[PDB]
Amino acid sequence: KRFDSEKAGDREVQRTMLELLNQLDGFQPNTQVKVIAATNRVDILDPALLRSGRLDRKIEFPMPNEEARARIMQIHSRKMNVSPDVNYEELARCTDDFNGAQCKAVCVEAGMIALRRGATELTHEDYMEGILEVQAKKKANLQYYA
Amino acid sequence: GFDRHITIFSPEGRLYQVEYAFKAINQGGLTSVAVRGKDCAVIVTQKKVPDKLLDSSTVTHLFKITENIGCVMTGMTADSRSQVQRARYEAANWKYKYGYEIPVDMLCKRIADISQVYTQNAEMRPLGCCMILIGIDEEQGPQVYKCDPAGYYCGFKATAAGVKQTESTSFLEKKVKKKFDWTFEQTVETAITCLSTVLSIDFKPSEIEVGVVTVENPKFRILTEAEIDAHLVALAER
Amino acid sequence: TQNPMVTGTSVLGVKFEGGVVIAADMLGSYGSLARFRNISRIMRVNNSTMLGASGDYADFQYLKQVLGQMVIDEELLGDGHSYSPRAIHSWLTRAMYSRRSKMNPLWNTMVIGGYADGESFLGYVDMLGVAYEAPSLATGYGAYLAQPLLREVLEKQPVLSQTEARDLVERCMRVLYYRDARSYNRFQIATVTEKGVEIEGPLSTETNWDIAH
Amino acid sequence: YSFSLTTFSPSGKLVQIEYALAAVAGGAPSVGIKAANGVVLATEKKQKSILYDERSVHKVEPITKHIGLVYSGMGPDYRVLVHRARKLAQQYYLVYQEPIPTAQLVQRVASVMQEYTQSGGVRPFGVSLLICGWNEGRPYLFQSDPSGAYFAWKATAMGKNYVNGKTFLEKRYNEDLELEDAIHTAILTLKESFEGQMTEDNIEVGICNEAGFRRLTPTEVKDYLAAIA
Amino acid sequence: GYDLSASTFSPDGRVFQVEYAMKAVENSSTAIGIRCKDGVVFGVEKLVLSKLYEEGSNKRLFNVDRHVGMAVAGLLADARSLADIAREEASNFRSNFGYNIPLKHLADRVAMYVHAYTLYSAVRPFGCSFMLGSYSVNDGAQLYMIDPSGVSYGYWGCAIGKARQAAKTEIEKLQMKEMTCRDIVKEVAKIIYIVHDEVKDKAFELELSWVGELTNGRHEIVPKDIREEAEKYAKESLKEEDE
Amino acid sequence: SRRYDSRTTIFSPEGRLYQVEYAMEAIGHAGTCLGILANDGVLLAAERRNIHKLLDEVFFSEKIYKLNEDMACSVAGITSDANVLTNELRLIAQRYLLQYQEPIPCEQLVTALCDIKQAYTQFGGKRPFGVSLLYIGWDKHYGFQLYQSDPSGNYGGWKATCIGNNSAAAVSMLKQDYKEGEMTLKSALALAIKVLNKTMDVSKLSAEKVEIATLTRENGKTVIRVLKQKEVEQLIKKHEEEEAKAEREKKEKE
Amino acid sequence: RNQYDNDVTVWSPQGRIHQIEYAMEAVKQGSATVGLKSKTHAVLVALKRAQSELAAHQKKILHVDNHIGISIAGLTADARLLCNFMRQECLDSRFVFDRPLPVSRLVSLIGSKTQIPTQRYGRRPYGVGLLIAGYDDMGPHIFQTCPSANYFDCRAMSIGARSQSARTYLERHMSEFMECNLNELVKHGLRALRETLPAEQDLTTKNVSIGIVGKDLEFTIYDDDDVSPFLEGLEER
Amino acid sequence: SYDRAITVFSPDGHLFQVEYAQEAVKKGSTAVGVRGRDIVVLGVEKKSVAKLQDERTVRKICALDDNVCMAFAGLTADARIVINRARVECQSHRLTVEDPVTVEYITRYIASLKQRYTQSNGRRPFGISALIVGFDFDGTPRLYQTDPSGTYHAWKANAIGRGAKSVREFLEKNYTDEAIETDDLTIKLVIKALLEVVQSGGKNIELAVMRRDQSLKILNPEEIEKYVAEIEKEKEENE
Amino acid sequence: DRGVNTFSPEGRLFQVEYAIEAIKLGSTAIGIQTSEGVCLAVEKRITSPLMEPSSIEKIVEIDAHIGCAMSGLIADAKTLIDKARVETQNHWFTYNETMTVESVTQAVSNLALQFGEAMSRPFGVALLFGGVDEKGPQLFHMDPSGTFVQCDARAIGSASEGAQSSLQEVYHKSMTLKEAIKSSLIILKQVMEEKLNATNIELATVQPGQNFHMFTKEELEEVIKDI
Repeated sequence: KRFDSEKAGDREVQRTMLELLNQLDGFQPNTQVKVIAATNRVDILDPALLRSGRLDRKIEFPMPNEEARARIMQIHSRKMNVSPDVNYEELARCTDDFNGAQCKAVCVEAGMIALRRGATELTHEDYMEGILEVQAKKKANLQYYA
Repeated sequence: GFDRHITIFSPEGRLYQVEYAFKAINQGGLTSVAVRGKDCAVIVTQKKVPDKLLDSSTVTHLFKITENIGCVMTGMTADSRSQVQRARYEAANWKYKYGYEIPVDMLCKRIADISQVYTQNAEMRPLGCCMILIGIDEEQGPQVYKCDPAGYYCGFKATAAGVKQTESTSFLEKKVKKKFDWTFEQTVETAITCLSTVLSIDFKPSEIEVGVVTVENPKFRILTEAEIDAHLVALAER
Repeated sequence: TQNPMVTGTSVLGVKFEGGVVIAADMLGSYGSLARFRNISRIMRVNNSTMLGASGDYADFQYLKQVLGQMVIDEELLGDGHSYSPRAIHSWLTRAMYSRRSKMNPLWNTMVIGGYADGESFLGYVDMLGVAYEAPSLATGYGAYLAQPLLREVLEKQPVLSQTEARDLVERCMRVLYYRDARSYNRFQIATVTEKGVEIEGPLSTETNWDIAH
Repeated sequence: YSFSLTTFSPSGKLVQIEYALAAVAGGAPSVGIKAANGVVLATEKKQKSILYDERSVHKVEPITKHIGLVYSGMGPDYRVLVHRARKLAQQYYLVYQEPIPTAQLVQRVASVMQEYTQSGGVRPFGVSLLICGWNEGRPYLFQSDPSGAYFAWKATAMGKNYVNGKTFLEKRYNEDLELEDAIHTAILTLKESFEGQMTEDNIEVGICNEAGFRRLTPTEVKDYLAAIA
Repeated sequence: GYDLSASTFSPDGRVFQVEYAMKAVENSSTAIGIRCKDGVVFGVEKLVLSKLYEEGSNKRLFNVDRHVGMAVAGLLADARSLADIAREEASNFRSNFGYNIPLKHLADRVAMYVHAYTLYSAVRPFGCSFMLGSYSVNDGAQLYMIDPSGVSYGYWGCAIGKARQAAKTEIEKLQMKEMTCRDIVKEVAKIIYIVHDEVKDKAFELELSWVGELTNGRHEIVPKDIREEAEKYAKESLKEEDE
Repeated sequence: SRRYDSRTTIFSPEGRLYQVEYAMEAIGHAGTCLGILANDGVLLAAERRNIHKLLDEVFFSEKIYKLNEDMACSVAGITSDANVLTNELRLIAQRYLLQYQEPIPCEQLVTALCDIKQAYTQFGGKRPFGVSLLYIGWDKHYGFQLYQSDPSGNYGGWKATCIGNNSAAAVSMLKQDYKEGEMTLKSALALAIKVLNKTMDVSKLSAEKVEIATLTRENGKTVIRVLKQKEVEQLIKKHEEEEAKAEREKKEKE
Repeated sequence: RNQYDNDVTVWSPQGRIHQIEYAMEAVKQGSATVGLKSKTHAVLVALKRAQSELAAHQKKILHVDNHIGISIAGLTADARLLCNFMRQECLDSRFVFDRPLPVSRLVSLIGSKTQIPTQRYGRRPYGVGLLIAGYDDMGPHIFQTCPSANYFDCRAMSIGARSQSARTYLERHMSEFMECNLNELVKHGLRALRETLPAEQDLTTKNVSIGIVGKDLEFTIYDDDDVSPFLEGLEER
Repeated sequence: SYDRAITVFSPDGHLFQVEYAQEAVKKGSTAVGVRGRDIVVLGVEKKSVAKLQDERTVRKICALDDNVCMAFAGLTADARIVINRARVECQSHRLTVEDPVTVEYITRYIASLKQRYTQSNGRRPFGISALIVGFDFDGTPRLYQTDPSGTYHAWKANAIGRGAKSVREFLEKNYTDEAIETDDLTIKLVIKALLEVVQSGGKNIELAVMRRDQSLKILNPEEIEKYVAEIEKEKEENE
Repeated sequence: DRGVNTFSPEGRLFQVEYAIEAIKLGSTAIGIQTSEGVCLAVEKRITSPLMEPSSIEKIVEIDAHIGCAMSGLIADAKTLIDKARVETQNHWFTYNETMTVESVTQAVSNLALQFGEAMSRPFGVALLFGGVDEKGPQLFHMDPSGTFVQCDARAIGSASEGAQSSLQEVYHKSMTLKEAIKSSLIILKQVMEEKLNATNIELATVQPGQNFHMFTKEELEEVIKDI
């Protein structure tokens, strides 16, 4: 977003953004070139860039639900030597807010965990360990909990 | 250091959270206008019901503080209702304690003092609503007052609140430069046409609320759709 | 309430085999100054419980409001649980014991009637906090000259049929009117059975003054 | 909160009180001049439109039949402080059936300001007060500060151009003035900084003499303005 | 102006933590309420998160009083707290004044409680928005909605939760003011099923209720037969739309 | 866990109380005050920061207050905090008088006020009183006494001391030229005058820029009197004469 | 993330309370327990953990009344405080009304209590999850209370570390539930715990606690040798 | 009603604010304390007493009762608070039980107060260390040292303050029955311990002593000078 | 993080665990329970020869049938000990019987998380309550978390890990109290920072019989000679 400053500002990037704005929707219509942008933070973007006519279909990508997470697990496990006993629904329920890559990382780290021993299997223990090591939960000695 | 809570005095004064309360009042989205004539006081306010699912009878910014005092609220609606309940409680307590109806000036002084306490203390926020009180005083005639979230409560001959506060104030200023001795119909028409001109809208009887107090009938009355339509039709014909 | 001023009078209660029947005058007296002749001193606590007081009517009405609010809250819960007549009896015992202990008595004496789980219940909560469960109860001045009949009939036949309980309560109320200075020739009978609670309006017992002349 | 929001800076200054002083200095001009037989408190009461009924909110308020008070700074803070001053005067009267001395009233208002400087969840009052009084047979003019410090003044000014007003008062002020002459001096000092034609309504003045403090009506202020034009 | 307290105004004069409470509100499944001519009908798209729970294990429809029933959406803990608050408000009103609390007054009181919590920084705004519904012979059928900011507005048909806009369009496609509750129940079931997102949530249960003249101004859960009939109506409507 | 707390009463990485010492240096910036003990009585001089021409004279003092019959104090730092502290001192002294039917000893009153100071420096989040007090009093236990208390709640008994602006230079001078078992009030006044001169060199000690209060005993009563402008002018004139004589002697020797 | 997760009164920009989520995480780290209900019974089975192998395994099943028990997972001190609260509420109900407190209302009281320190500044959620197994006039009841103060009425449930495997087993065998004797019910609970257990370990008397309530059976806790009869019939994976 | 947690654990398990209180202690003037056969001696560094300062009002040694005395090291205001509270508690103990306090009892009370302040809400620790020296009813010398953290130990010889470490090592050496046979020898030991840190003796020294159940007695500067002079004589005899 | 009652993303009060960190800084206490009684031997860290060793009170008597060995912060320990003694005496007064070790340990532990903004921080002390009650000798370990558990043999303090490994290597269920004391002193000497001299350790014993007894210098010297 642009701002008013009396000492310094991001004027060059603002100018480039203005050129992009005019190219998207300005004096000269360009109806043959389609534009798809992608971002992680629309609270940062300038209002003039989100207006309709510049970027009108403002799609929002959600955190995958349980079924979405299971499907991502399967998509990234299709090419591995998958055991026939894998409760991908259990894995999705365990994931609990794994957003994007996180599920692919679960699959990859399950493969790594299998590779330690060396085998052709995951048996939904390698995936359990992969989920454990992708949660990135810092080590603790909380074994004193009831 | 901290323009996050009121009690900091950014280093030239400038109570930024109180200014932000005013900005919230504007952000409410609606506009209200208040005028006073020789014997009458009127408060019109834009009425927006963008659903057709809303009752449209509960969407009202006109409240009856007491039988003889009315008010129009602008800004955050929850804060508006809270301040309206506080005003009603203060009026009832004044009647119980002193034995006569609370004057409009005293009521606005009470609510303004409460808002001043909010701005003085850091725990609270200055609730972002603008109150415009209307009443008939036994000696001062049609008192019209306006309290704001900073604690300012000046009394007005004609004022406005909301997004178009400045334009409404300018229009009422122009009108009151000349022949401010307004009859009941003249002052109602002045308020309605001020709102219409400022909003660049031809008002149906639906999307406005009008509240009136007159010396002959010192009871805050919310004009019905039929009466609002009669006034609007007369305005259009003239 | 250290001073009882507008009070009811005796309240009877008897246990029908498949229910309970309580009776209470419709009189509110000010010590030989019957003022309110149409007050109902029996309330329907819930579908299976009923209350009848024989003391200060203001305190009875306060108990009515609080008990009604509590049962209303239970119904709001909507969890399939209903206050048993025994539960209401215990709550009243505790509340009036607390009032007694703090020396702010609820000047009342309530018969609790109820019928839950095929079992009829009859209790005698009262001012100080003493509670009971008897086949027949008579709160108030009417104990002395109504409990005899109920107790003797029950002892010679523990289980009473519907008409037996009905006319026994009728006779007890008749003798109460005969020999109670603060009685009234119009009362209510509330009967609780498996089909709920039913209050039989303003009944008026017939008398016999042949011995006058 | 219970933790004070006015704390000493690494340089040993209360920046919160300094900022309250800045807020005061940004307020409307006001002048107080004590004559030989009375005191005058004048102030700028300019509104932002003729819509504002300049007869409901009074810039100069009486606190007792011999004490008046004007301010420079925040209007709401002035309102709360004048209410507290009235309550303090009434408490003093009730305890001692005698109108509160001006020195005592300013002392107690200053204590209120100090305890709002020290207390936990609060803000220093953004006003400076200009109490005037006629206790005993002498006139008193006191300036109370957001810091809670009170100074006795022969004549002073506080507001936008308070330094210029104080210089003007030093040049124009003498101990031998008389009330009707000190009123002239006060209105002239206000004119020294007033931006626009000084109408009898956009200015307010209050005198305090043997009869007691009273806020001059717009008619009397008009007559003084005509004599001063 | 940060967003870490409700006592802080944004530079725009916008309390951000209340908006975050509303954001939490529009994450619960859905709750519609339609005010017919002779009653109010509530329906909730109660998402059975797991098959381990029992039907009715997370009731989002509470009986605030004999004649008042609320449907909540958002944080269930906050919703239960607000339900308890409304219950005690109704009880206190009845004990003090001696008659059933008007729905408008109860809604105003609870909304002012919500505002009390959205004012200060020592507490946080409620993370749930609720709808209140009642019917009385002398006051008609009333439906109100109160949000985390404490804004009580009357409605003829309202929707809260995720698909509130879709439910609003579906409700607008009705002549609510002239229908009867016995049919508005079927319409509400249809609206719930239409706005439900099968591919996104899959498992699903419909929790209905009404308060109307047929209930003598008393809030009750819909009888099992009526609920099953309404569910069948919604299923057949979906089948017809697919065909 | 508050973001606005400011943690007034915490310790620092080193055991150094930041708020207390910021108050100390506020005292240092504040106006100068000093006190001198003497076998016949005690005195207390004080620079005046109210030297404005339009500023009226309504009280008998501005830096100096009276606590009870035989005791006065002088404040340096913040005027409002000083006013509240003086009110509390009067309350403490009169409570002791009500309780024991005799005037509070000077050390006892100083200890009470310093207990309040320490309470403010340890409890709560309230900022400390940025005020330093110089007490001059008399009591039947040690006669004339002079005490000096700081914002930290620490007090010390002195024969001669100074607080406020240039207090370090003033105390160094007093250390150089103060005599223990000597220096009656006359020489004490002269010493205070010369110390104030060399402490306020910027201004040549105009009689209106300083206030002197003298506590003495007469016929069993304690008299606390603020020296009038006449007496202050006489003292300043005497010091100027002495300084000129000393300069002439030095030049003649050279 | 970092500025929205220090207080329970701070809403994250996503409409989430990270302190509530963290308390739920504490419950998850707590040890594994499985509650499950039948037509006329309710069984809690808890896998106790030993902090040190010389130390006795921490007990996890607690009485609340003659008809209520709780399996705790999370901060033991908070668990004990909630247990005291349930005990006091049950005693108060049995004092006022000569009846057992309905579990449906005891859990509502717990929910309100645990929600109270979630709106206020400077207070924290009770870092303990509960499986409340009780029996009232409406049959058996299994409830799951969590630090968020949201309580679920579960046909069967599992909480604690690695409780999701028990959840899968219970999902599979709900149909078998509700129509099996008490012995089979306890066997199902033990099977769920064994599912939670790692393949290296197995259930044993020192490791398992079994709370059982039902019609004409006051809540009884079996531990140590009292649990052996239920493990004898249990088969091997 | 401030109600703020002032002292809390650091991630490594330390109470940094009581540690800062201990630093406030270490930056205070040294106070040495020794106990002999029938005398407990308690010296302290005057720490630059001005010619104009009445030495009576500086009281780094205060008598809590007839049989208990307290040497200070830290913040003087906290000194006064703790000493006054200890005196009140000692009188209360005399009330409740018709016996004088024991040095151990008073030390325990001071430690309990320090712990209360270290783990109470809105209260910073007492940045002071104290040396409680006295005699019990049985007539036994006793010396205790209390830290700001509420830990109190019984010692044979302490030195708390700036030169705490150096004086403690010096006392660890050359402290024996032969060196504490007589009251004069014990005073010599204390004065030497003080001299080991205070650059100039006599001026920067203040001794108090307590014989067996008689009273507290503050050695006058002339007596201190005499002791220092004969210490110098003994030193020059050695060399 | 800011506040004493904030949970970590992993599920962690932050203050209980900083208290655990504080415990790991204290002297090493070792408690053993056997059929013949309970032994409690605690290192007594003497920093200077001038410190009276007898004044380091790390083993205390909760009652005639319960002793407590404290590690971590001894002043917080003392507060908890006072609370435990008051609770035991209250229970005796009300019921005319003796607190069970389990009951007294849980009563003390229920005071471990009672801080907020009363206590402002958790107690940074780990306690070993060794007692004898109706069900024989019992040793309970409590930690700042308020979680108490009865152990056959526990070692708290700085050398907790090594001490407990040695306690595993040596301890057996069917041992005598004399050998329990023997092994405890061997382990304490092994983990001792200086030489074990019978004046830098406290030893105590609670038997089904004679009350809680703190070994005198003579008995300590005899045992230390035996090792």
